[PDB]
Amino acid sequence: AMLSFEKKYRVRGGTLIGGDLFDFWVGPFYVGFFGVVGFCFTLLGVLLIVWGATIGPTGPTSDLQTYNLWRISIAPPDLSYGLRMAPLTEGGLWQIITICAAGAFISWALREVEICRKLGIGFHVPFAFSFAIGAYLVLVFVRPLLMGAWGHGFPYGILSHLDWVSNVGYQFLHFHYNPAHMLAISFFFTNCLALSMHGSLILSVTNPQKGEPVKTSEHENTFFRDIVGYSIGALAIHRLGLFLALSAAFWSAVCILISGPFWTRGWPEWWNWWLELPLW
Amino acid sequence: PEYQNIFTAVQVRAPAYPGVPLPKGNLPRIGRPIFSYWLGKIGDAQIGPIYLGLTGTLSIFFGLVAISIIGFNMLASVHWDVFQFLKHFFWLGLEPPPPQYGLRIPPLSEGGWWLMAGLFLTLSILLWWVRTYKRAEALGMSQHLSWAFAAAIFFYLVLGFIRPVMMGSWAKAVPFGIFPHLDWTAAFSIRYGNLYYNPFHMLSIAFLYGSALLFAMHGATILSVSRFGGDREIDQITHRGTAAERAALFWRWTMGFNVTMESIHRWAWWCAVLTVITAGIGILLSGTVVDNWYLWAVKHGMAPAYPEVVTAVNPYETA
Amino acid sequence: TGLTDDEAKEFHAIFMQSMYAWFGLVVIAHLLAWLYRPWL
Amino acid sequence: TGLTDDEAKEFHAIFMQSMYAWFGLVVIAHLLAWLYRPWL
Amino acid sequence: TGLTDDEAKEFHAIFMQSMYAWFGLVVIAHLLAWLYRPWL
Amino acid sequence: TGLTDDEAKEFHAIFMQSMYAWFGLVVIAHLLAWLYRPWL
Amino acid sequence: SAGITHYIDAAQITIWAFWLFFFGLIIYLRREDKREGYPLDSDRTERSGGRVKVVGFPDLPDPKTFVLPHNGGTVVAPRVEAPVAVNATPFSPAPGSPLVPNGDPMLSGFGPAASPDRPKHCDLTFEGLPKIVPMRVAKEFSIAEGDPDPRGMTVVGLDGEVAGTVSDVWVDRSEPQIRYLEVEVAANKKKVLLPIGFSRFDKKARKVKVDAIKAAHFANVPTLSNPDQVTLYEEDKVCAYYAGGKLYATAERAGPLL
Amino acid sequence: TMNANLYKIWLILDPRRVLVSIVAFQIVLGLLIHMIVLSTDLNWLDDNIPVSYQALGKK
Amino acid sequence: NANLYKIWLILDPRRVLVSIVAFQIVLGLLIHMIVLSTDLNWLDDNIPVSYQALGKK
Amino acid sequence: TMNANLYKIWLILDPRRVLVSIVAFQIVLGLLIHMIVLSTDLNWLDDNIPVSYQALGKK
Amino acid sequence: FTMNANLYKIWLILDPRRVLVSIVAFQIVLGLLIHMIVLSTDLNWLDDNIPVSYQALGKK
Amino acid sequence: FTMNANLYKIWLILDPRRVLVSIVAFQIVLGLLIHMIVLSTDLNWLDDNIPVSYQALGKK
Amino acid sequence: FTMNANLYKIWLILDPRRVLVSIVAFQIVLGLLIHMIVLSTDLNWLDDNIPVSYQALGKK
Ligand code: BCL
Ligand code: BCL
Ligand code: BCL
Ligand code: BCL
Ligand code: BCL
Ligand code: BCL
Ligand SMILES: CC[C@H]1c2cc3[nH]c4c(c3C)C(=O)[C@H](C(=O)OC)c4c3nc(cc4[nH]c(cc(n2)[C@@H]1C)c(C(C)=O)c4C)[C@@H](C)[C@@H]3CCC(=O)OC/C=C(\C)CCC[C@H](C)CCC[C@H](C)CCCC(C)C
Ligand SMILES: CC[C@H]1c2cc3[nH]c4c(c3C)C(=O)[C@H](C(=O)OC)c4c3nc(cc4[nH]c(cc(n2)[C@@H]1C)c(C(C)=O)c4C)[C@@H](C)[C@@H]3CCC(=O)OC/C=C(\C)CCC[C@H](C)CCC[C@H](C)CCCC(C)C
Ligand SMILES: CC(C)=CCC/C(C)=C/CC/C(C)=C/CC/C(C)=C/CC/C(C)=C/CC/C(C)=C/CC/C(C)=C/CC/C(C)=C/CC1=C(C)C(=O)c2ccccc2C1=O
Ligand SMILES: COC(C)(C)C/C=C/C(C)=C/C=C/C(C)=C/C=C/C(C)=C/C=C\C=C(C)\C=C\C=C(C)\C=C\C=C(C)\C=C\CC(C)(C)OC
Ligand SMILES: [Ca+2]
Ligand SMILES: [Ca+2]
Ligand SMILES: [Ca+2]
Ligand SMILES: [Ca+2]
Ligand SMILES: [Ca+2]
Ligand SMILES: [Fe+3]
Repeated sequence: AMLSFEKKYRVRGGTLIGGDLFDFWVGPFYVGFFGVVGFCFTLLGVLLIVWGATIGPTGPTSDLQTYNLWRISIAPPDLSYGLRMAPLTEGGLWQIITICAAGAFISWALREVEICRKLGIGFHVPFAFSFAIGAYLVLVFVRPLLMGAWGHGFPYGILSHLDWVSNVGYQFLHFHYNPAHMLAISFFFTNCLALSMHGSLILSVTNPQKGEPVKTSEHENTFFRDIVGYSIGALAIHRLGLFLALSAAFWSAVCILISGPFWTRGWPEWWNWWLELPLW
Repeated sequence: PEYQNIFTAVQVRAPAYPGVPLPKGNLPRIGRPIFSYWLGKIGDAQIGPIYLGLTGTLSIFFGLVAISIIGFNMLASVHWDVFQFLKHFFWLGLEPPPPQYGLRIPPLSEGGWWLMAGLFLTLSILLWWVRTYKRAEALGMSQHLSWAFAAAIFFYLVLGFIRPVMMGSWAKAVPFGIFPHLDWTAAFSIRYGNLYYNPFHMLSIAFLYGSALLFAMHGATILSVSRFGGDREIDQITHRGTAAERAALFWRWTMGFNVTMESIHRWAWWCAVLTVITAGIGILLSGTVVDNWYLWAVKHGMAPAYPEVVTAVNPYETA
Repeated sequence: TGLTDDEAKEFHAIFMQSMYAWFGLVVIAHLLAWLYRPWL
Repeated sequence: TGLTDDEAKEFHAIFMQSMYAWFGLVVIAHLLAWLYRPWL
Repeated sequence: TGLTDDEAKEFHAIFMQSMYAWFGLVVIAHLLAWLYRPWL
Repeated sequence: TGLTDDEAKEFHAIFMQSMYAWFGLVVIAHLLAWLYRPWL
Repeated sequence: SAGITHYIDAAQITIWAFWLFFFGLIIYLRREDKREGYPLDSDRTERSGGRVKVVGFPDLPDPKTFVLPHNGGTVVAPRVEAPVAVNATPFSPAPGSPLVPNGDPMLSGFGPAASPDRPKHCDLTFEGLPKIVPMRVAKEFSIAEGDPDPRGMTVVGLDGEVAGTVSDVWVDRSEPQIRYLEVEVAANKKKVLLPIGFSRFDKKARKVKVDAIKAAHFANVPTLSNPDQVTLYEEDKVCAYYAGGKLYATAERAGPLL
Repeated sequence: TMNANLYKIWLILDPRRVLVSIVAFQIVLGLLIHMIVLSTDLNWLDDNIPVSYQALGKK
Repeated sequence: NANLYKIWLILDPRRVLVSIVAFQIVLGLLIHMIVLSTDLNWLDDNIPVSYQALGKK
Repeated sequence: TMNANLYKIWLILDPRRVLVSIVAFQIVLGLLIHMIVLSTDLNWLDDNIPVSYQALGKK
Repeated sequence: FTMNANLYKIWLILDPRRVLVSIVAFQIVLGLLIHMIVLSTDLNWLDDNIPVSYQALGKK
Repeated sequence: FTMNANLYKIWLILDPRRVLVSIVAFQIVLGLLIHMIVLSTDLNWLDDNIPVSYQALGKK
Repeated sequence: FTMNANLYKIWLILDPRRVLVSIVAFQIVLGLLIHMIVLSTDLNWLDDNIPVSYQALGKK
């Protein structure tokens, strides 16, 4: 099927590393050379993981082994097997899944590109997505490497993956003082503010007061030019945004790549270089 | 190799546009608007002018007061010795009243200034929401900021008036300093189970994510199709075009379904509001409700279960 | 502004008074209370 | 600015009456206060 | 700026008498407190 | 720039003078200061 | 939570609450999502998902009435739309197969360079005059004190070789931002609006390279009806062209690399 | 004494802004008064009167 | 008091007005507090009698 | 002394800036006094006398 | 001002408004800055020595 | 002034205004920094020794 | 300045303003930075030792 006006954009080709073969759609999705692969991993994961759900802790029999998202979780191998394929049962499986998921985001990521091409548009989207992609590597790869352990990454638990942070986080006591985590946090906030403004304003100009005209920038560019005094501008908002977020991510990315392989003391301490300044 | 709308390459300028004039009641705007090439190499280089009504001043005033308290008391700490004030800055602060005067007006010393200053960052904050809805519709504008602002301002009160005062504790209310405040969240997680187990937080997260997600997409998307006036959404909302044509289409042949140059801006305003919403939720439950969310969780069949390579002993029992 | 000299004062009085309804309502509230629980 | 000496002057007295009105309304507030519980 | 010499000197004068208005009202202020609660 | 040699001196002279008024004003401040609590 | 029923208390009620009104509001959006572009067109495939409903689970919302600005018709949504043409032939009859841009794609007006027919009325400013205008009427403007003035910069095809130059850089009364540059082409000796969004500045050599369309294509660039102002209709019109270049200007581009 | 001169003010100050805003100013303060008296000064409800509302109720 | 009138020829009266009104609203809300907090908490602490202390008990 | 040549001051300095800047300074400064002083020993509110009317009346 | 007499020139390059106002602030701050840095450790007449009796002796 | 002789050409490449207002701060800051830093540890003449113990002898 | 003979050409590729004022900041920081490092560690000539404590002996 197609959108009211989609029927007129589905050109031929535009693919990246080949794909002029499966260069077609299905439902509302373009396949290509990446919609294809990503799929593979998807089931050889979304389901490969099912095996895990099946297996569980001890075994598929252990009263420990359950089928409640809230609990189900695939655990990485022991730090034992450092940078080596662990026994699926003991770790590998986890690795396997993770193996896939990597590509599934590398495909869909690229697939995005082929699209970005077809629809002869800008590529800000994927490029952005990549960061988000990366932050997933430098948080289950770039780090665990400089820790010589694959099993040294994190789990795949609906909420189980929560603790994994709880710990590695306290491993430095007041993780909160991590310089990055502070900023990286700040962003994931600022973003959730500007956003709660743009997406608001707009939905307040195009659908303004009763019996009123679809307001124009000649308002917007003043809306805040009144409350706060200044207005970043309209084009801008759609900049500051990506900015914030595409940074917040990359930040946090740092945030946990350095926590450990680049710093072992409790963060609170790091903050000492400050104090000790030959001045105060 | 196409000019990816990063920083407005070449700029241009025209006189100070003091916005659309306002009705009978909206006092004169004020300020002699300025320009900054730099600031402007990102957005509307013009600066100001800004409005200032009653709540406008009334609120701003109630603002630079708490600051002049939470600011003062703080400096006092490091015995008016700025040098260290500068040093122990990120550490300093102003704590609330001691568990005794749970709700009673704390003495001029013991956590007093904080309750004082607090209420003045309780009104001015609430008063500034007025400096919105007011200056908002007096622009012929509907209300969606004013709305959200609440959702957020809601959570703020879930960290005070509504809960701290709800448990009789001029302590259960966050401190007043970057680090110490940075500690309150820490302290909290503990005192009561471990937040990672109170859904309404593990929830309010996904949102603080989505926003960190979406307004991060649509920010790009727009840009991607900003050549095709995507940035001009305004009209695209009304008279569509190739912008919302190329855009949404993307997501159509990507994640399948998709929406409109309008809709998106909706989810936007939503995820956002649906954030501080879920925030103040848990924070409200956590306290006068469940006391340990970890127990809650598992007691509901939530909290997971792993093997056991390590366990300890219990003095209170064997001893 | 936005007004003249006549219709203007028409309001001055019109409301001025009303308000006293309050000050008075308030004073009945502040006196009736004082009689009840002595505060100091 | 945006006014002349005429319209201005008038404003000066009219509000001045109400201004001292404060100095008076609040002076009675204190004087009766100092009476109640002497401070310093 | 925005004015000439004439309007300038006139302002300065009245503007002064208003400043000595303070110093005097504040110095007399200090003194009254100085008598009551001696600092130093 | 924006000014010429002629008023260059005039602004120069008016400002220079006052500056020394404070230098004498404060030097004196540090004088009564030393008188009260001697330092170093 | 996955098994069925276990614990029982208060707060756990509420978690159900929000996590209910969510699944409600979720639909609200769904509908609000559908306004324009709906309903769908062909049957090349069916609705992928859990419950394959006729056309979207959330019954299409009702018409919305957009009260345009002064001297402006009124728009609504949804709002049935008149089918368009498809200047292309399906490479394959298979549902979901691509459509080749018959004849010269560069202007065949398809996908990579297709576009809708926005209103043929120059979008105006606050009071009346039209927003996007050339620096002609935009005489009350001035280049950003510092930024090297683009007026006089020779455009240069993505092939490198020159392709006309520039003229007036269409500013805006709404936001002092350049949105277009007049490009007095070389062969046509005409005027082709340059979409800054597609114009890459090279303040080093007075040039302005546009890796979008070959130098020649500046001739096939949709011509402006009037030079003193451009209407929404064409606002999309000029753009969409260069756009195609992204997947046309060279046999290379369009076809895969590996 | 000062009542007569002031009426000329209405022309200079809009009634609606001053009237409806005060409507709130009056409502906001009175809410935050019971808020202060109720919070610290005295709790006329659980204060004096046989607090044994549950001591003689829960029994 | 004589020459004080001329001020209205340069500064917008409405401004100083709304400026003053906001200044006396916070201050008062401040003072009553800055004092009720320390000097004499006339509200709760000394009078009239403890209907709660000598009563509730 | 100073006044005669000081009228020329307003010839470069706007009356508004001085009128606006000074009010802001006198009050914030005034506030940072009783304030920094109040918290100082010569406190007057709850520090000493008059006779502990609170300590006496209360109990 | 044996040498600072030929300075007259400066004013054109140094804008009067920029130099006048801006310096009256640096003073308005440092004023407080000093009194604070000194009031902090050196000696504190406010809580350093008598009269400080009324506070303790005069209190209760 | 081994080099200070031909050094005059300096005004030509360096903006008079930019260099003039810059040292204005660097010196304004460097100096407040130095008195801040020295006064912090080396000799804190403020709360350090004599003449008399305004605090010690006066407070008690 | 032997290089000079062959070194003059450098300035055609390196803008005078870009390298002149640029190094001026470099010299200014490194320097401030060094005293900061040395001083803080090696020997803190300031509060570190001799001639001897003055505030310590005069205080007590
Ligand atoms: C121990 C508890 C500590 C703590 C420990 C940690 C630890 C440990 C870590 C963080 C990390 C982060 N923390 Mg912390 N943190 C604490 C308290 C906080 C608070 C708070 C208010 O209290 C905040 C706001 C934050 C904020 C943050 C972020 C800055 C940061 C990154 C998150 C992220 O988005 O990665 C972005 C991630 C991704 C884009 C990857 C996932 C997306 C992938 C590519 C796609 C998935 C597709 C899917 C499989 C397919 C199916 C389809 C489905 C529909 C989805 N922390 C406490 C004090 N925090 C993490 C970090 O810094 O990461 C860099 C981290 O590792
Ligand atoms: C501290 C020891 C005493 C005490 C001593 C004092 C002293 C001393 C004073 C007060 C004053 C006030 N006290 Mg008391 N007070 C005590 C206990 C209380 C308690 C209590 C619950 O226990 C309360 C609720 C109050 C409440 C009040 C306020 C009614 C009043 C004004 C404050 C103010 O500055 O507003 C800010 C002001 C304004 C918003 C506007 C000013 C009003 C004028 C008259 C209107 C302007 C004219 C305009 C052009 C027309 C439009 C009108 C409106 C703007 C719409 N007091 C204790 C017992 N109180 C002050 C007072 O009563 O002044 C008369 C005062 O001086
Ligand atoms: C503190 C010790 C006493 C006590 C002492 C006092 C004293 C003393 C006073 C009050 C007053 C009030 N008390 Mg009490 N009160 C106590 C216990 C209570 C309890 C309780 C459950 O125990 C309650 C519920 C209340 C509630 C109330 C309010 C009804 C009343 C006004 C408050 C207010 O801000 O109005 C907000 C006000 C306004 C909006 C403005 C005026 C109303 C106008 C006319 C309506 C708007 C008109 C507009 C132009 C038209 C548009 C319509 C809509 C507004 C849009 N008190 C205890 C027992 N209380 C005050 C009072 O009742 O005065 C009469 C008062 O002076
Ligand atoms: C600390 C020991 C003493 C004490 C000693 C002193 C001393 C000593 C002084 C004060 C002074 C003041 N004290 Mg005290 N004070 C005490 C306890 C108190 C308490 C209390 C609750 O216990 C209170 C509320 C106050 C409150 C006050 C203020 C009313 C007053 C001025 C401060 C200021 O910054 O002016 C700053 C001024 C301004 C912002 C305005 C600018 C002035 C010019 C001249 C007017 C503007 C002109 C304009 C263009 C015309 C338009 C007119 C209108 C603005 C519309 N004090 C204790 C008991 N107090 C000061 C004072 O009142 O001096 C007279 C003072 O010198
Ligand atoms: C340290 C122990 C001593 C003490 C020792 C000293 C010493 C030593 C000095 C002071 C000085 C000052 N002290 Mg002390 N001081 C003590 C206790 C106090 C207390 C107190 C409550 O206990 C107070 C309130 C003060 C207050 C003051 C200030 C009056 C004064 C200058 C401040 C300033 O920087 O403005 C700064 C300047 C400006 C804003 C502008 C520059 C001034 C120019 C000349 C004219 C303005 C021109 C303008 C362009 C024209 C337009 C006019 C208007 C701006 C519109 N001291 C204790 C008892 N104090 C200083 C002083 O007063 O010197 C005379 C000083 O040297
Ligand atoms: C560490 C143990 C010693 C010590 C050892 C050293 C040593 C060793 C050295 C210094 C140096 C310096 N030390 Mg030491 N120093 C000590 C204690 C101190 C104390 C102290 C309070 O105790 C202080 C305040 C200082 C301060 C200083 C600076 C004066 C000085 C240079 C800084 C610089 O990098 O220039 C920054 C540079 C620039 C801004 C520009 C580059 C210079 C060019 C050539 C001129 C500019 C040309 C321009 C284009 C023309 C326009 C002219 C104007 C700019 C308009 N030292 C202790 C006792 N110190 C350095 C020094 O003085 O070298 C001479 C040095 O080598
Ligand atoms: C700052 C960057 C923000 C961001 C951006 C972002 N996300 C994006 C994009 C962008 C720009 C897309 O373009 C893409 C998208 O939606 O394209 C249409 C996407 C996307 N962001 C997604 C998720 C996501 N993003 C997140 C965050 C963020 N994304 C950041 C906040 C988060 C979290 C936790 O914060 C999540 C969960 C996806 C919905 C989508 C990418 C979908 C995709 O490529 O899926 C491929 C694979 C499958 C559909 C099948 C899965 C099979 C695998 C083998 C299993 C993997 C298991 C997994 C590792 C374990 C998970 C368990 C946990 C609970 C522990
Ligand atoms: C999901 C909801 C998100 C959100 C939403 C949100 N925030 C909002 C809004 C909304 C909808 C507004 O409408 C409002 C806003 O910006 O309105 C224009 C706002 C706002 N969100 C703000 C902050 C904020 N929001 C945050 C978060 C969030 N807000 C959530 C992520 C956070 C955090 C903790 O991450 C912060 C810090 C403010 C910028 C603004 C509300 C401002 C307000 O109420 O101001 C009252 C007045 C004052 C504080 C007076 C200021 C005094 C002077 C003007 C300044 C002088 C200098 C200063 C004192 C420095 C000290 C110097 C001394 C030497 C003197
Ligand atoms: C027992 C049991 C049931 C077992 C299960 C067994 C099963 C089902 C096995 C199969 C497993 C498999 C293969 C699963 C995969 C199935 C597939 C393909 C699922 C789809 C995957 C996918 C990525 C879905 C989307 C994920 C979601 C919903 C993410 C939410 C993030 C979010 C809020 C996105 C917003 C989406 C929207 C509205 C996009 C539209 C949109 C955006 C974002 C603009 O910016 C924009 C700008 C200008 C104009 C228009 C637009 C516009 O329309
Ligand atoms: C000396 O100071 C000078 C002069 C140098 C000026 C400088 C000032 C500076 C630098 C100030 C800096 C301030 C900073 C850094 C502040 C930081 C604050 C932070 C990080 C705060 C973080 C969280 C704060 C929270 C959550 C606050 C919540 C407050 C609440 C909920 C208050 C509620 C008040 C209520 C409900 C009051 C009700 C009235 C009563 C009490 C009467 O009801 C009974
Ligand atoms: Ca604390
Ligand atoms: Ca009392
Ligand atoms: Ca006293
Ligand atoms: Ca003393
Ligand atoms: Ca000394
Ligand atoms: Fe948008």
